[PDB]
Amino acid sequence: GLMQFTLPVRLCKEIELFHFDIGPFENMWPGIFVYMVHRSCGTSCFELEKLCRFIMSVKKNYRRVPYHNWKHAVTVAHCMYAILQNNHTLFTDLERKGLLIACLCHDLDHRGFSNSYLQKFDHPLAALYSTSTMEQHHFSQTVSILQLEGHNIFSTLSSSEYEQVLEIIRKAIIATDLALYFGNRKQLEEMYQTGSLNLNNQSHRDRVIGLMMTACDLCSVTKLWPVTKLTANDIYAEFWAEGDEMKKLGIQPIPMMDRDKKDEVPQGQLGFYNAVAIPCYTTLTQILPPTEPLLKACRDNLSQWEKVIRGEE
Ligand SMILES: Cc1cc(NC(=O)c2cc3c(COc4ccccn4)nn(-c4ccccc4)c3s2)n(C(C)(C)C)n1
Ligand SMILES: [Mg+2]
Ligand SMILES: [Zn+2]
Repeated sequence: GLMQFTLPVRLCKEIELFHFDIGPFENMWPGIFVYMVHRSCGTSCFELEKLCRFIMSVKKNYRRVPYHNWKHAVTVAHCMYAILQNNHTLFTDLERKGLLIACLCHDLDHRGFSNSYLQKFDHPLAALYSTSTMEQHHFSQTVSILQLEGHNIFSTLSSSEYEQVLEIIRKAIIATDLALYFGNRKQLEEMYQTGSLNLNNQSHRDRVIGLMMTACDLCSVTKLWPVTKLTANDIYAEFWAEGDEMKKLGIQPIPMMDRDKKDEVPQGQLGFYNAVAIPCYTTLTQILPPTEPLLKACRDNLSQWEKVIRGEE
């Protein structure tokens, strides 16, 4: 009960900001995640020994890939933490509990290949799940770890509540399928415009949680420019490896994934900010006004990519 986590002074201050970077010391990331759960949820909501065992099994089941790794998991969870702390009264105790777990687990056992590549490869997972292929794999990896001995962090919930939180976690993990984002943001835009958006309608909540999951997942585009720029190397290292794997199947990859067309990267980023990121953080800010800093930092990075194109860095 009386065993609270502390951070060094700089981290204790900067962890509250949306643009926090968790740093290069892997061995601090678990303690950072627990601190976030304790302040977002209470020191009571999880048994520390089960939580710690859960965290280390989740880490063990992330792979050594350039971008979709353990650091991305904790980074995505930190963005969710920033959102929840800035919208303190909007979310139930179960939602606070579930969403941080969802973010830590959202890319479990990722191998750095898109749903498209699994389909063209004819991967067994694509036969099991025709849509959101990796995302249904990420959720079933989460259930697996929750069912290991000593790992049920939800042990003290009723059958009913346990089922609700696993249902919040499933929808949250599925929503990280960016193919689903486009329609989800379109629907929320319409509902906010006509004033029909209602946070007591469970199907409206689900959509808003869906958009938060996209916002946390893309949060690399909302860091300070030097972090955004270095993370972009990791993202493209996976894209180019997938492009190589397409070429091995006898398929010219889209130019984004072609390491022969690296010259097109800055214009590709410009495309992605205009088509995906800016609309995402725009609609999110309309619904949750305190998330404004995410939109502002996204516009800043858009401006920095325009400077790269115009040869100004
Ligand atoms: C339905 C869907 C959607 C997507 N594409 C994507 O998911 C992404 C694209 C990008 C880019 C660059 O985008 C562009 C856009 C057009 C031309 C060149 N490049 N940067 N980041 C990024 C940047 C920062 C942080 C996270 C992600 C992302 S995530 N696919 C594929 C088939 C997997 C590509 N299928
Ligand atoms: Mg994913
Ligand atoms: Zn992700």
